[PDB]
Amino acid sequence: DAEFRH
Amino acid sequence: YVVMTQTPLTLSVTIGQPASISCKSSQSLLDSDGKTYLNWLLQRPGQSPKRLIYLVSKLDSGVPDRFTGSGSGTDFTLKISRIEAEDLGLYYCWQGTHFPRTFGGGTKLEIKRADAAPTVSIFPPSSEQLTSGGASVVCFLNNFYPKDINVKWKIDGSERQNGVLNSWTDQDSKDSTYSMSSTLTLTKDEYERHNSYTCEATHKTSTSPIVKSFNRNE
Amino acid sequence: EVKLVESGGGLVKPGASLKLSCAASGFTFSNYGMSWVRQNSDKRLEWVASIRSGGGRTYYSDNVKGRFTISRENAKNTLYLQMSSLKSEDTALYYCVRYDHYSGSSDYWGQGTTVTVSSAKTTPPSVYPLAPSMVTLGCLVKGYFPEPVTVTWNSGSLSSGVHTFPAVLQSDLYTLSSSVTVPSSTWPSETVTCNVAHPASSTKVDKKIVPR
Repeated sequence: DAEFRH
Repeated sequence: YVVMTQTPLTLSVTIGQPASISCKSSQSLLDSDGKTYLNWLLQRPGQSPKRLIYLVSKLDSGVPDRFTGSGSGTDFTLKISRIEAEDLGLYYCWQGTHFPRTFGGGTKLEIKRADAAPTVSIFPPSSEQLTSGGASVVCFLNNFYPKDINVKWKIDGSERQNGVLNSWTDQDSKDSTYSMSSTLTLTKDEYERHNSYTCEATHKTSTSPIVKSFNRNE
Repeated sequence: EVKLVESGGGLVKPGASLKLSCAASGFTFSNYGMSWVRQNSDKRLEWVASIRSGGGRTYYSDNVKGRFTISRENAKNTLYLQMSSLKSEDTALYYCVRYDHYSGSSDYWGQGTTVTVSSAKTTPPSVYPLAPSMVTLGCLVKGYFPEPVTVTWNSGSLSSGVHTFPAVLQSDLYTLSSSVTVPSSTWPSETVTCNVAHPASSTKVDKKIVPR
C-alpha cells in the first residue's frame, strides 16, 4: 500500500 | 522486507468466548506522515479476503464492533470480544507503511464444538479400475470432531504405509465437524495377492480404534 | 455493490505467457489505485504488482519484476496482469485488490483466478464407483489435470449428505473422492449416479453406482 502514498 | 509474525498459528474457540491474535513487525510501522498502516483481514473457507481493521484500530463498516484492534510501533493485537460461528477462517495482519506490502503468515481460528465420532465407510476397488492396472481402497471418515485423527491401513494384518493419500475437508459451516478420506492405491497384482483390507481410525471419541474391513473373497 | 471479478487463469507451461483480467464494477474505477496479490498452496499472501490511478505509475515485487506487467483500461473498467517467463513458483490464486485512498488501506478483493504453471498435460479423469438405515456411496475421480472438477449426485437433486474432498496431487495428476449418504430403502431400489465434469478436457462422465 505504501506505493500509493509516495 | 518487513517481516510480520503472528501468534498463535491456530486458535480453537468456543462460541460466545473471547479471543485475541498478536501481530509483531520487524520494524516500526509508524509512517513519516504520522499514521500507522497496520491492517487485519479475514478469509473464510472458500471465500474472498475481507477487511476487518485498518490504521491499527479503525473498524471496517461491514464488520461488527466485537472486533477491535490496538497497538503501536511493532506490537499489535486483534481482539474479538465474543466469538460467533462465522468467525471460522484465516486471519491475517498486513502492513501498508513500508514498500513492499507484507503479510503475516495467518492464524487459523476454528470453532470448538462437542466431540463427535467419525462415521467410517470402506470401499473395495471397482472392477473398472482394476483394468487400468491399479487398485484403490477408499475409506471415508465423515463428520468428526476434533480434527485430530490417525488413520492406519492394514493388509492381511500387516500395517501398510504407502500408496496412501489422505484429504481433509475444512471445518463444516453447518455443523462444525470435519471429514476426511484416506485412499490406499496398490497395483492390481498387489491387491489380488491379499485378502483382508482394513481401515483403522484412532480418535479421542473411542477407547479403541474404529475399524472397517472387507475381504476380497466377499 | 463494489465487485471485482478476475479471469484468465488456467494451466500454462513453464516459460510461457498468460494475461489475467479483473473486471471492476460498483465504483468509479479510474479514481483508484489497484493491485494484484497472490495466494499460494500454503495460504501465504504475497503482493505482486500495483498501478496508480494517475500517471500510469507501476510497482513490482522483486519476485516478478521484469517478467510481469500490470496495466489498466479505464474505458473497460478493467485491470490486467500480463505474465511472461512463468515458473512453477508463480502457481497461485491471483486476486485483484482495490486500494482505498480515502481510508488508507486496500479494501476490496476479488474472488481470484487460479494460475497453474506446469509442463504436465491436460488429462481427463477416470471415474470409479464406490460401492459397499443409511448407506454411504461414492465416486473416485482419478488421474486428471489440471483443477478443477465438479461432482454432483443425480444431477443435483441429491444435495444433503454429500462430501466432496479436496483434490490431492499425486504424480502430476489430481485425485478426489465424493461421498453421498442416502436412506438404505432408496438404494439400490432407486438409482444413484455421480456426475463428474472436467471443463479443461471437455469431459462429462455419469457413473451409476450399482451393487457389487
